[PDB]
Amino acid sequence: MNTVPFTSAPIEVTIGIDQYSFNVKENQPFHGIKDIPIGHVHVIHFQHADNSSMRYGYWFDCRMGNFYIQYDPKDGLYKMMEERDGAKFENIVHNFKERQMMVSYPKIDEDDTWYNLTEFVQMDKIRKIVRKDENQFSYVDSSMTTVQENELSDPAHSLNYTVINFKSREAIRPGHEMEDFLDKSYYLNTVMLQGIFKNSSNYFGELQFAFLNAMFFGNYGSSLQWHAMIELICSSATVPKHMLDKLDEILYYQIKTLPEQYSDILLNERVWNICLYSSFQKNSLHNTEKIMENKYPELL
Amino acid sequence: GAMNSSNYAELFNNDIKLFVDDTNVYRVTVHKTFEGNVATKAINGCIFTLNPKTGHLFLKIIHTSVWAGQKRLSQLAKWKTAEEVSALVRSLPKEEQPKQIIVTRKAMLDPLEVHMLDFPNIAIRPTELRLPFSAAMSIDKLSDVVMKATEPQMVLFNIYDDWLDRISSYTAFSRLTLLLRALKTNEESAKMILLSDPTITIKSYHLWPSFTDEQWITIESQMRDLILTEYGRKYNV
Repeated sequence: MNTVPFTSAPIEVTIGIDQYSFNVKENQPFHGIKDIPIGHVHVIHFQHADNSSMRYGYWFDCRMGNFYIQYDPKDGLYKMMEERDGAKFENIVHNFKERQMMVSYPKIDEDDTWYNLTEFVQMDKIRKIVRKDENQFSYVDSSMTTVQENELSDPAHSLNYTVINFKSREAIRPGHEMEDFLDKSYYLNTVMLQGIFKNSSNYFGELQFAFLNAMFFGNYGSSLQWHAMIELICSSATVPKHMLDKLDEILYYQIKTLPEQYSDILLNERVWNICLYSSFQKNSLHNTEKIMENKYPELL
Repeated sequence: GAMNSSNYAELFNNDIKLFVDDTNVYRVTVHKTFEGNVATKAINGCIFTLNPKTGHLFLKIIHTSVWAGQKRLSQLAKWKTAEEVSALVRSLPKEEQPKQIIVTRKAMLDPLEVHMLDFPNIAIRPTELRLPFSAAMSIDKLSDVVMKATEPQMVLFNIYDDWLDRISSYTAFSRLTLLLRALKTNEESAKMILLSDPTITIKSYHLWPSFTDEQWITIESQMRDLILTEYGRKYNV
């Protein structure tokens, strides 16, 4: 179990950690989150009480260092930093615990939700999508745009997801125009799995990371990427059996975790109706299909 | 963007563009089998690719052999259209290649777009216009060359005959679409109107009779009357 202390909480802010979140009042004595499960990535995120725009936050993994939050009054936001003085850090952590000013990561022991949402997400891959290599954690916010969005401005702040485009030379072999457009198996298995992602776990990991950015920050380009990566699989006639079954599990927990009131912008009607009812894989997503019907029958 | 009546004169500027109509690419008769079931028999078809400014028609004949052993023929027809249009563009010298291709049916967009990925500066556009190019097989010389073909074949025509020696593209295209509109709404009357006078002939190298200017006026009026009549009949107005 690990800890992320906070120097202070100078402005009123809703703090989130993974799928949990806490209201913290202006200069309330709040000084961190403890009992954070080692073994997964995590994301701590913020929404100021004054600006319900720009949700922002930090992806991190405690194994990779000691991290803390500090409010910067010049830039006006909670910043994640690394403490290199390991002694000085257990010092701050133990004093804040003794003084009991820290919330406990509130995991029900029966609950595998966060594991299920993050099964395939690796910090190393996160830091290639969010290139900022002087930090071991990654910043994401509501407004960051993707590399593909930019092509159609500032690259230092871009989400470098893998570009997927169903009407591109990459996706379509010359002479297999009709075949490859109607059956993306080539694009999926050779171009994307064997070519770029190398295996399905990296693929699944970007897919899950894309979803979580969409959910936690309402990052619209992340949502585009999540849907594209689902559509690519559902529009392929030939998909390894192990991927289909895992995909059904991944999507199930993503749909299960979505806030009910957000289904209108986070869920692309066309993609889900094609994947669940028209695609080659209409029948391979029984759990994802059962939970979509019983929870969002309107969208379908 | 989509062509409509607002951006209509754009068809006659100096940017090369082609209309593509695929309505006659896959043509069948529907008959009953010995056991009483229904079956189709394909007949020869054609892609109707037309430059509305110059009148050049690229009539690509689709021979029934292309369907042999194939499934989802109506879907395949769209991809075969796109394949053949792309090949036509590739066959043309650079300076003759269109800057835009306008498909008369939206279902052609994705097939053409995918086939034209090597031509990203060629815009593929839909249209809101209800163009009558399906009636192209009501032009006897076009139906005839299509129906006789024994193999894939491209036949070139000027759909305007020699009109442009005397009238503008705009006017030429409006005459063509009026004629084809009439032939579509009531072929028999339309054809009657075009030929009632045995003394006005079709030159061997033309598709339509060699009407004088005054005779084109009377003709154009007779087609307009045909089309309006058929509307009242259709709707009881």
